[PDB]
Amino acid sequence: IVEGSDAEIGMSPWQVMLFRKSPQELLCGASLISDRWVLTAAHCLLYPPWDKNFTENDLLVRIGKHSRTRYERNIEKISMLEKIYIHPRYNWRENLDRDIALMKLKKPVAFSDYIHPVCLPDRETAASLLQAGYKGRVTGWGNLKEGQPSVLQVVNLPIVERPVCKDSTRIRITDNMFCAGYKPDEGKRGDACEGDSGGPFVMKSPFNNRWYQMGIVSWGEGCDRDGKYGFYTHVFRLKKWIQKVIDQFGE
Amino acid sequence: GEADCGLRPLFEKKSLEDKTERELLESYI
Amino acid sequence: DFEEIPEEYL
Ligand SMILES: Clc1ccc(-c2cc(C3CCNCC3)[nH]n2)cc1
Repeated sequence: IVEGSDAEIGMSPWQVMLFRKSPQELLCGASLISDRWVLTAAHCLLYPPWDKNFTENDLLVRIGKHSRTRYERNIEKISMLEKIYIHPRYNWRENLDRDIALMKLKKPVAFSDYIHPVCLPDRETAASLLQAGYKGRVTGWGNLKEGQPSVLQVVNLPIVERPVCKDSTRIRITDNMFCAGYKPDEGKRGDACEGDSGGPFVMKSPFNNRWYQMGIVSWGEGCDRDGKYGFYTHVFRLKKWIQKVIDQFGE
Repeated sequence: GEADCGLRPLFEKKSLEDKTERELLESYI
Repeated sequence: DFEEIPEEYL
């Protein structure tokens, strides 16, 4: 996260670290959506252009964390993956369209002060809150500059008008993406960066005072560049896929 | 969705506000 | 770079 701040303790209890077993490194963010399901970006698991194609056994998820590198004894829980599901129409060949994936945990994680699921939006919540100007929140342990944080970082960023998103890049933008970030004339700054991808863009509904995951940190061109914006997977648009997977392969 | 989703034990459950959530509320015009 | 995690997890 560029130009963010240290998270408060328990501020993002759905935040998950995707962690490579060997060598031991942070791959991506992710989020806890139930006791056995974790949401992340498909490109965190599968990206053929870079010979990335992880299996379940290559990976761990670390839940309840604050410190990036410390093993947080008695706080964090580490879970093994039962099964990975990648969206069938995830477009790694072109523009990361449908950059979403689910991970089913071998066993349910226990909720606690530090571990708790975020909500997925319903159609009305999306309609109501996914508006230009409305701010969401992005969290992660990625780089501080286009170095690395001691603890989980947080930044609030406004959703951006679709024509402006489109006009900022040569990449083809789809209805399964939205962009967020400050304009050069707005003065304030902030973005995700390397290692933040797969984590959540969340909003707090003013109607029922619950946090909803509206986006997944998907891609950008640089970090916190003037006239550029971070692009996020539109979670509500893919929710039928999410629900299908969980209905069929969940217990 | 799970019944208790999106309500943080250290914030919503205890009626404590985090340091920047108000910035989000203020944007929801 | 990262602190050693318990080997049960690996
Ligand atoms: Cl939303 C968002 C914003 C930025 C990134 C983002 C940008 C980078 C690097 C890649 C190497 N060149 C420098 C930038 N990594 N992740 C991901 C997602």
